[PDB]
Amino acid sequence: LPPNAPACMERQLEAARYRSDGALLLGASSLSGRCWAGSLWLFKDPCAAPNEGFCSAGVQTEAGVADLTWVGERGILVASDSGAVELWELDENETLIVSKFCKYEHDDIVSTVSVLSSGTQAVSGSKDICIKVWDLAQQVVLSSYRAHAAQVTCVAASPHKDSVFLSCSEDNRILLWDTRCPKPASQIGPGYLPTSLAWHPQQSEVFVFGDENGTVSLVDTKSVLSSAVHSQCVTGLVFSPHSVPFLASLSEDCSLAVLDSSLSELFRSQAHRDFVRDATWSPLNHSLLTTVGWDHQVVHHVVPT
Amino acid sequence: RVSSGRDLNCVPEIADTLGAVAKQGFDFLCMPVFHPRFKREFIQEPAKNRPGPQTRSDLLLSGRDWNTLIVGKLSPWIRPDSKVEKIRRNSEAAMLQELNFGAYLGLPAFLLPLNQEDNTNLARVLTNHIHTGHHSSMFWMRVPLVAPEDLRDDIIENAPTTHTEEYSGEEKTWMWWHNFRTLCDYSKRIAVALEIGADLPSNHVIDRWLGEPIKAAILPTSIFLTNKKGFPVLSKMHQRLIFRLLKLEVQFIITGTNHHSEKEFCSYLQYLEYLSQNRPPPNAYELFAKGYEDYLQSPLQPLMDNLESQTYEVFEKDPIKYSQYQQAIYKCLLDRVPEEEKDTNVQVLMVLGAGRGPLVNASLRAAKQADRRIKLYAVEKNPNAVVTLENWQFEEWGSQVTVVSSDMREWVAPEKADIIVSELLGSFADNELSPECLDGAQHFLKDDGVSIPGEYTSFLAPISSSKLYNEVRACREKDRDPEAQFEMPYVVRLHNFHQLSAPQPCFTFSHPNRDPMIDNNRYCTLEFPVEVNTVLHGFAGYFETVLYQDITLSIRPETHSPGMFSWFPILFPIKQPITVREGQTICVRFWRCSNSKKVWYEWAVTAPVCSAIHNPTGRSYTIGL
Ligand SMILES: Cn1ncc(-c2ccc3c(=O)[nH]nc(CN)c3c2)c1-c1sc2ccccc2c1C#N
Ligand SMILES: CSC[C@H]1O[C@@H](n2cnc3c(N)ncnc32)[C@H](O)[C@@H]1O
Repeated sequence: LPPNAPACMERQLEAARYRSDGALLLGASSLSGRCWAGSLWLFKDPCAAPNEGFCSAGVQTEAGVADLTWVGERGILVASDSGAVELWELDENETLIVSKFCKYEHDDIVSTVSVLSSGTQAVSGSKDICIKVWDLAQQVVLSSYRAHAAQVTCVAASPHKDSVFLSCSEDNRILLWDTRCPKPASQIGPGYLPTSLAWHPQQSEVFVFGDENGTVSLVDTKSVLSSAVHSQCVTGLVFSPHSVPFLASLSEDCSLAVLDSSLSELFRSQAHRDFVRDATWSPLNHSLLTTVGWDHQVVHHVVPT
Repeated sequence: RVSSGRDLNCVPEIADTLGAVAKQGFDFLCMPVFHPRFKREFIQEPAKNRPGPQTRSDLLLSGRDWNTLIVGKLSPWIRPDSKVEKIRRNSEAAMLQELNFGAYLGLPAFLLPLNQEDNTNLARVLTNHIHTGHHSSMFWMRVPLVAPEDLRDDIIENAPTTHTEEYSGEEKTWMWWHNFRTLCDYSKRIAVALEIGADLPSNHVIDRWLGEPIKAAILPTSIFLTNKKGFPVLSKMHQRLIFRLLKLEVQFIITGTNHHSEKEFCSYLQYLEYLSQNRPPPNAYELFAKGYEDYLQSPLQPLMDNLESQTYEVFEKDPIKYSQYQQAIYKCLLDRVPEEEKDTNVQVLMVLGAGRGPLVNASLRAAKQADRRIKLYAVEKNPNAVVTLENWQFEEWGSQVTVVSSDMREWVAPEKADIIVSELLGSFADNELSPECLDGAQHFLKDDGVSIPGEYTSFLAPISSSKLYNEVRACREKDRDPEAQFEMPYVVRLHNFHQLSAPQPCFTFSHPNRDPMIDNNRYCTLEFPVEVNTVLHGFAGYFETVLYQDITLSIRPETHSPGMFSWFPILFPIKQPITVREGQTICVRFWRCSNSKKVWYEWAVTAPVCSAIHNPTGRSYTIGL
């Protein structure tokens, strides 16, 4: 029950991300009821989540949390229902979560946010169909790009190229970006709408994306392997931190899947009773995999390696 | 005073949000009735069993506030025309759910998007909801002037933007709307919320929406410019489009976030109020015509019907019209009576259809300013108005006026007239049977006599107006042909419409008609060049008349008598809309038909497609003799 921490956490858990030391960051939205807001949480004990009385820090946002990500070790970057991108920062003591800035640069819900290699810039995608590049230090939009023709479902920064990132949209485009190019977007070639994206951690020009029909696909920049992993939308794809990484996939089918190099299934969890929203691998125990969903559960799966 | 609303996609608290939206000066709030990210499953477990509540409570606003302040919004994940079957199913169930909640709440309107070409299944679900009870709610289809694909930044290196003109392609979103409302069978509850972008399309793209049922215009904060002082404003081209929209009295909607953070948010709205206050106030006619806009009226038949008192009043409240009659008479008197005969030559003037006396007084004023002598007869068949004429004649006119209570086709005049003056014209000129009436009176005009008016000509012009088409459609009555409403003309102050070609002359009549073989039947074929893609719904009718020499009356727009209020245009509809492409010719055919008891019109389109002959044998509409 830390100070200025809400006594109640919203039901619909939307994000979960481990940091270096293993503390767990939670993002929650209230998607029904009188008040439609959200909240941010830090659990230095990931087994105590999502219990509010045994958290390390917590704060309320003005609106819901559609996405978030760490910015280093004390920064939290939030995509808000309000159209705004927010940055919060832990205090020196890590007992409060203070707002750093709140800029209303999108004209609709901010659905997806991603921090670039340098850790000083981030990219965001919105239902307003725009993608914006942010200078977190100057708290200003550097660039605003309207490449797509419909909502932007996912943006994902390159692991090691500070000027490269992927995006996908309901216009059925997957775009590879390189801000060094006069026209910085390139279309990566009829299928079903792309819903999720994940760079390979150890391979520069390799990524995976999920579609609205349950398919997971492995793509190279230039010549395709795919598998029906889910019976509904693929909400997210998160590679493990192993030398040869595993691939965790999430779905509105309320199941978690773990796939190998060839997209074959090694694990399957049906613990959730509602949509599975995020998955984050423990930095300490590489076999443990944490998931959160709209059933308000925080599950700790042991993934057989 | 502009009626404006605020568009939000994020409402943490309804009472807080509504209060803030009103303090800024808005009249209503477009907002979601379920959280726009709260995707719901209706078929597969375990997610279909997600415990509730499924959204906010109706008890958070009073019934009046739901009824008047809230416009609902379809959740954006709802995609009934998805290519994924599971998604089409859940979207169908969800769309019925949200729509039925809106109805549950009594919302005055509900917003659904047209953001792609194929909305067949969306239309099917909406049409099903519409046929599930009898409610008055409106559906605003959010459709942009310019599709997002046609305005994206040219920043894809391997998919450049088309820089070549695609006339019809640029009109694609109008086709999104046309097909949707055609599938939904022109429901009256389905209307357009036109969304305006930062760059306007070619003018023809804009004009495509003329005649359509635009109930709202949506202005993103992204399109506003910034003046020196830092306030949001609009380009001169956008201001042009705003003014056109104020003429349609649409509701304006402000969407997006505040990008002029230096100024409070009511800035955007205050600018609209600024544009609204800046425009020519009601200019007599427009001042008076407003209220009658696109209101269908049965054409008067003063021959078969006896007009009421307040109907003559409307005729009389137009001094520019009678001052023209006075000038026509003034000039005629001087051409017929040389100065040297001014005291000996008494001209016999007959007003044929005098009503309550306006021409009689104009005739008296004319003889005074002309310094000539006249002997007046005032002929009126409506005995109710003859009451007015005879109290006038006893109280003021005296013996210089002889009131005659009779039909001018039967009256046995005691002497012949030097001038007959008449006001027997309708909005289509001859549609009250002025030719038949003046032919039957000709026998008592002198051999050199003058008729005022001396000739008249009807005009026609093709028009597009899905709004007016629907208004006619809704004129079905219980005990008659269910398509009779389309086989009859209407007098109407045409407003929300698109004129498709320059009006051209139809039927002309001259008086006196010296011809020995008088036949007032008529057959005319007209060819209208059309330079736009459009839909044909009917023909606007006007007329011009020569009162004498250069003195005229006209409601034909290009020659409209300035300052004259009398006579709205007339509308001839067609049963089925006709598609017309750029560069095609509309050929229409009109007949004027008659027997001993009735006169009527029949009409037909013969290019680019044939319609049915409308009003054959006057089965739906006749004018009584
Ligand atoms: C429906 N109808 N058909 C024909 C008319 C209409 C109008 C105006 C005149 C005129 O100033 N003079 N003579 C006629 C005929 N001879 C006339 C006929 C009308 C009417 S009722 C009316 C009442 C209030 C406002 C407008 C109108 C209006 C028109 N336009
Ligand atoms: C001002 S509208 C025309 C007027 O002419 C009158 N009128 C129309 N037809 C005739 C007719 N045949 N004989 C006499 N008055 C007529 C009508 O009753 C009305 O007052």
